Formats: sequence, structure tokens, C-alpha cells
Amino acid sequence: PACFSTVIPGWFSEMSPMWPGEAHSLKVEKVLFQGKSDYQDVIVFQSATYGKVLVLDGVIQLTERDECAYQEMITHLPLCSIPNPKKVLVIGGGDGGVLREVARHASIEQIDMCEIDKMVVDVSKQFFPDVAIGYEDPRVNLVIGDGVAFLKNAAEGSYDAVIVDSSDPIGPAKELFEKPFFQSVARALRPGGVVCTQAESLWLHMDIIEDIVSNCREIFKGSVNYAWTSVPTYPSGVIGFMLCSTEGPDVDFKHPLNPIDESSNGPLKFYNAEIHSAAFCLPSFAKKVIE
Amino acid sequence: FSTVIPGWFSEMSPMWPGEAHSLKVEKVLFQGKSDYQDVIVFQSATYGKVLVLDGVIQLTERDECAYQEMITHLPLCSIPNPKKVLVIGGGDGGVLREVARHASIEQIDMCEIDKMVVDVSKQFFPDVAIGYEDPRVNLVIGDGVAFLKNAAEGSYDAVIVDSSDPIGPAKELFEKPFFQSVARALRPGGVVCTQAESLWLHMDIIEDIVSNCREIFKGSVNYAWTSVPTYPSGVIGFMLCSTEGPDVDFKHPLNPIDNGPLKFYNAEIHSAAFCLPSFAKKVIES
Repeated sequence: PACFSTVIPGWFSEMSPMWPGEAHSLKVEKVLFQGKSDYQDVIVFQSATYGKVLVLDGVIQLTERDECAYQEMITHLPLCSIPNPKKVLVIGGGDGGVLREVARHASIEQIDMCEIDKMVVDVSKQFFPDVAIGYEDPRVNLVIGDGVAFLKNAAEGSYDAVIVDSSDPIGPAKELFEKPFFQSVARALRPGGVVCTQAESLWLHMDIIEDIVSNCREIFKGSVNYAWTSVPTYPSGVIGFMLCSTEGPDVDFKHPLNPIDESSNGPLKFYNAEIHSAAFCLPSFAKKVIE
Repeated sequence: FSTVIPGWFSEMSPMWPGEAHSLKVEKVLFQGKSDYQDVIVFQSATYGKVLVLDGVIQLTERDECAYQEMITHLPLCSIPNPKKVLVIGGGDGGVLREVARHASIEQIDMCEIDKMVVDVSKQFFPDVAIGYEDPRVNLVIGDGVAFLKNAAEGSYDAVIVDSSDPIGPAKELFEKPFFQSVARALRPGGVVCTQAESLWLHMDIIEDIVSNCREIFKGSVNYAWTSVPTYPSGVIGFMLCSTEGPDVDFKHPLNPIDNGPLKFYNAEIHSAAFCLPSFAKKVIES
């Protein structure tokens, strides 16, 4: 315990210049798949204590043990803030748990999903079968392709909500954090329609987040809000979300119209009406920058 | 000299099996074995100075504000005009600095059993150990379990238990007799705030503490949590309890606080801290 020379065997360490000088490590019981698509390095492993894990370019995308915090917040923060959402786009794929979360909403008629990397969808469907059932809902339209693009095929004003479940800005998601993409989402949303994006750590990425929020305040003339939640296996143990609405009926992201936990899937594991409001209560160092 | 990344510090414990937060080490500043525990201080590359006790991260300069502001302001902003407070558990004096932010306070007793924690924190974290210099502080080097047993019944407005984990010297601080001793020491409507671990890692431990507190404390019993990146799972929680007496609403601060501005705590995040995820709320509010 003295000098850090003896490496204990059997660990995956998540190291990146996006979180310099630190790493989250998980003990690996077995590698289920490891390969390299046209887009990124793809790992599925069985961890000792977080269940199965998807890793892309050495970055943890999800674990079975805590994906409920991310998947339920990214989905229910937007969808519980608008009445009777019917048509939803999800940009970015995975184990389908976000599709299952969208499908909890009885009003939903069409769930479009765009994921560039068919490799990630294929191995996710095979190794997370209990959650990849989300792909089998008859409302789901899965497109393998670029999200930036898919939107250009998209009818103006046709979506109630767009959920951007992206990887980090280093990799295939790079342009999903930039202005043209956000302009493209705004066009696709109805008046008063909402976007919810993966918006990184207030502990690690304040400069990046400042630029996201600035870009959003300029494009989205309705509400622009930033929420955060606990996800142990994302860097610093938190991740945030941009919530924005376009010009049109007013949206109050902080007080949900229709909280999904209030009323097939199990009970919500994480989301409830009170933690929906709590997610907008940022620490003082952040609240002063973001607001 | 075990780590999972050559040259890095990795926090490994059976209290969080199968995971480790690792920090790159610029230089080891101190290594020692007290009468109670192994003590390390190191300059991390990106989190400033880090205090480690028995291989467990106790604080880092970069995020200690989240823990030190919530553990002090949650209890003290929930009661009117607190005057006399007890801190159990030593550190860099950051908790003392946050208690001192309250003008109403007249007396801050602190009891830390391990002289080496205090000495190391004063030597290596001097910019924050100015907490110990406020003239209201009464630093006792002593067993805090003993100190509460010998405390005058009804004499404290608040007790803050800023402890290490249940494996090591702090073991008894998590058990029912210690909690009964705290209830005895608090005035009617007096409050306790204890370090109460991770809802993601420790639900069985937290369920038992909650159950013990409901048995002992007939005022309010509530659990709060906050973000601290360098505690395992990225969160830590607190037991807030008040004794029978004047009502205490821990969720809405009756005594909101205004030398640097608060970095983390504010009135809105005070209430937010009590909004637990559905899996926990169900167990804790049972």
C-alpha cells in the first residue's frame, strides 16, 4: 500500500484526457466480445459487481447495475414535462433501455432511433437480451445511420421530443455537441417540442458545458435548463442533461406535468417526481455559470 | 504496493467490491502508522492534496467543498440560532471552517481520537487548518464515544459525525448505543448529522442505521445525499435526526446561511439533497 508498483490483475481502467489524472476501474469476470468496428473499439464484458458493461473507445457507455439512473432521467425529464408525447426520436443506440423507457409512456405512437454503428446494436442485442426487447416494440423504427443526417430527411415540426443519448465529444458523437446539429433538432421539433441531450460532468467539463448552454440559449427560444443525476460509472459519478424547448406552448422542465412513476416494465428504479425537480438544483459553482 | 494502474493510487476496499477510483500521484507527501490507522498524504495530479486513511480517501482539495458544506449546512441551517455544536472526527478543519460561517455559533467542540489525523491535516493542509484557530473551537484529542458518554445531557444544539468508514476506528460510531448517546447529549429538538455512506453500495447498512434512528429519535429522521466524486460510487449520504421537542423540517431550511462564497451548498440544493432515487426512498421511508 506504499508505492503503486504492484498492479492487481483482472481490472478494466477507464482512462481519458477528458478526465485527466483519474480513472474508474471495474473488476472484469469475463470478456464477452471485443472488436473494432468501422467507427470505434467495442467491448462487452461481464464485470464482477456492476453486471454487464458496454465500453466504446475505452469509455464506459452503460452498466446493468446503474443504467436505470441515466436511462430513466434522460427519457422522463423531457417526456414527463410535455402532454401526450406521440412521436419521439432517439439519437444514439445501446442496449435499448432508452427505448424501453420511452415505451412506458402510453401516449407514444412512434419511436424513431438512429445509431451509426450497427456493430454496437448487434452485440448489445445479443448480450443485454432482457433490455434489448425494447427494440422489438412495434412502434420502434431503428435506422442504422448518422443522426446529423437523419434529421435532414425529417419533416419540420414532426417530433414532440428528441433524446440525444450520445457518447463523448471524442469519437463518432463529436458534431452532436455543436450548433448546426442543435439547429437541425430545433427544425424537427414542433412548437414547444423538447430536446434532452447527454451534457457531461459539471465537475469535469464546465467549459464544454458553458459552450453547449450558450449555443442552446441562441437556438431554443423556449426553456433552456440544465439537469444532473448520479451515475456511479460515469466519470466523477454524475452526468448532466440539456433540456430545451422551441418557441411555442411554454414548458416547465422543473415541475413535471405527468410523472411516469405515478402510474410492460417493472416499477421505475430511480426516477420520481421529486428527483425530477431536484435534478435542476445545481451546486453554487455551476448554478452561477449555467444560469 | 497495490494499485490497478502502474504508478497511480487506487482506492480498494471490501466495502466496495469490484470497483476502484484511481488518482494519478505527483508525489507522496506523508506516510505514517498512528496508534489507530495507516495515514497517507499525496499530491494528486488533478485533485490537489489527498488524505487517505487505511487506503480510503477521506478528502481531496478539489471536491471536499461538496461534503464539508452539506454535512454542516444541512443540520445547522435546519435549526434556529444554534449556539453549541459537537464535531466528532478530525480532518483538515474544513468542517470547522463551515461551522464557523454561522455567526450564531458560540462553541464548537471537536473530538478526534487519532492525534496523527489532526497533526497531518495541520501540516499538509494549512490553508484550511485555519478552521482550528477560530476562538470558539474546543479541540479535544480523545475517544468520541467516551466524550458523548460524559457529555452533559441536553447540552448540544447539533452533533456532526464526520467519520471514516465502519472498518477501522469509526466502527462504533455507526452502532445504536453511540446514536442513543447522541440523543442524550442533544437538547429537545437538537439535531444530529452523520456520515451515512452510499445508497448505491450500502443499502443494508443504511437501512439498519435508519431503523435504529427511528427507534431512538422521535422528532424528524431523514436521509440526504450529495455528489462527491472521490467518494466511492460518487455519492455520500447523511442521517439527519432531531429529538422530541420543537419540530425540525430538515427539507426546507428555517436558518438559511448567506470567508470565500459557498462553492456547493445553496438553499435549493438543501431541499434537493432529500429527493432520493425510487429504489432508496422505498427502503428508507418504509
